[PDB]
Amino acid sequence: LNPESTGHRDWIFRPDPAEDADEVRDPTLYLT
Amino acid sequence: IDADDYTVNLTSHTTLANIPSGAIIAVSESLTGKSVTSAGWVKADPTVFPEVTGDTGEAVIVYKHTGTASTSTLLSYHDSPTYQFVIPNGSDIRVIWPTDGFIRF
Amino acid sequence: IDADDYTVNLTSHTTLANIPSGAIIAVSESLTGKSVTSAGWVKADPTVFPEVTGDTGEAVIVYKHTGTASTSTLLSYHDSPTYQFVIPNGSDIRVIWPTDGFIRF
Repeated sequence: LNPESTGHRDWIFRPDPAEDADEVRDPTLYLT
Repeated sequence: IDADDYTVNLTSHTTLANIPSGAIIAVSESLTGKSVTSAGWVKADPTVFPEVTGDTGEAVIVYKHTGTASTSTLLSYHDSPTYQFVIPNGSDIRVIWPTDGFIRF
Repeated sequence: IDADDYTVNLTSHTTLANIPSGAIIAVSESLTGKSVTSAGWVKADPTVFPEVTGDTGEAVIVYKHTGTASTSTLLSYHDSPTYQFVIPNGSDIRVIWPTDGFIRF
């Protein structure tokens, strides 16, 4: 009925996306 | 920066021209001495704002500089409440970073 | 990538020369449709590894290909809670990225 269907099938691999927090630190002002 | 003009958005403000022309209490020269650690923390040595007049802005901004408002682009915004307690005396005012960094790439 | 041949360390590793050279079940052909968004997401079209044979594989790693393994910088590691592994068997392997982008900047 369908020769091509009797071959291999691809593995589908689905990664979760990569992200990390917006980590940041604040400068301090001084009067002089 | 004066927060009474810049409503705090960095989600759709992206170029220097988006910062209101009335918001710039002070501007300072290029950061003298810089490095990036293996941990991706950017570091720089201290900076000063000259002869500052005006008061009560409550925030600080850092940007990539091209000399022109359309192509200079924003890198961070800061809001620590110690910015409520500078009231410039017509004076030098000085920016001291945390020793270990202030932005991670 | 085979995860028994590579315990990942997101801090100490920097280049393709750090990956234990036997952990590499297959080598990515170069990415295409490489695009970006104002949120800082990178996107690309799905990648195929053709006719793969090897041991069970559990992760994907992305790096800047520069010919010399000692200067090809690592840029991500990926797995999933549910797409936990692949059994190579002479089939093609297709890595299908999340449609809305797969690395944040």
